[PDB]
Amino acid sequence: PEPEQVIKNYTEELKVPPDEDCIICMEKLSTASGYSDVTDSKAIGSLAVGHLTKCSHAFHLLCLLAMYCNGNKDGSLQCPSCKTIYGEKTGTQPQGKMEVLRFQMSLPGHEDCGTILIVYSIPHGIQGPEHPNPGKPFTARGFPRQCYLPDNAQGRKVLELLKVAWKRRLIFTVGTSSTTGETDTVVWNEIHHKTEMDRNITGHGYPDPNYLQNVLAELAAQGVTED
Ligand SMILES: [Zn+2]
Ligand SMILES: [Zn+2]
Repeated sequence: PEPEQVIKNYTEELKVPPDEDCIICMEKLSTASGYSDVTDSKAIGSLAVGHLTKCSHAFHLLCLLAMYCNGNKDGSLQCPSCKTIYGEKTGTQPQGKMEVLRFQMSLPGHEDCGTILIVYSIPHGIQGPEHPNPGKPFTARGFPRQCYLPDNAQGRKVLELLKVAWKRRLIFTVGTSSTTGETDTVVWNEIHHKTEMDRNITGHGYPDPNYLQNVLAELAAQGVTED
């Protein structure tokens, strides 16, 4: 869908604008969109105002359009105030593969069950239209990347949700490495994984009693919920 149709699809226009601020541009809703000076459109003027259809938060429609055009344009929208997701949120994960293995040995802190191994393999390539620099190379460092879950009821639920996030292209993105500063490289995208069975190697791994709770919250923040 066209960007302006996304905004209209998920908003109900307000006849008279309230006094409160648009928190995207921090101008009153009754005045022109604060991003009217750098955002052009066809069917959305600088005065148009609406509220999202599920959380009733209100914005200049032209600010919502500018927000949407700064992200990847997959037809989904996320409310900047309450983070409610409209449509199916997807991401810019490059092509690769995701392999799942299991073994009977226990992770530290999960002596009562076996272990799930997830192996992600993403090669280098050419950036697509959704990426920072379309048509330019991107690198991919340190693949295959191996990740571990306990093979209990909660870990198996995380596994199934990770498969959804993978299908929605949400696990990796192309950006700059927080570790090395390198730009235009494949990096993790907001869903943290355990890459060490033993946290003594790097400081991060198992045991970690809060990990499954925390990764479930990260999946949910990206619209990947138990439903
Ligand atoms: Zn605004
Ligand atoms: Zn909202």
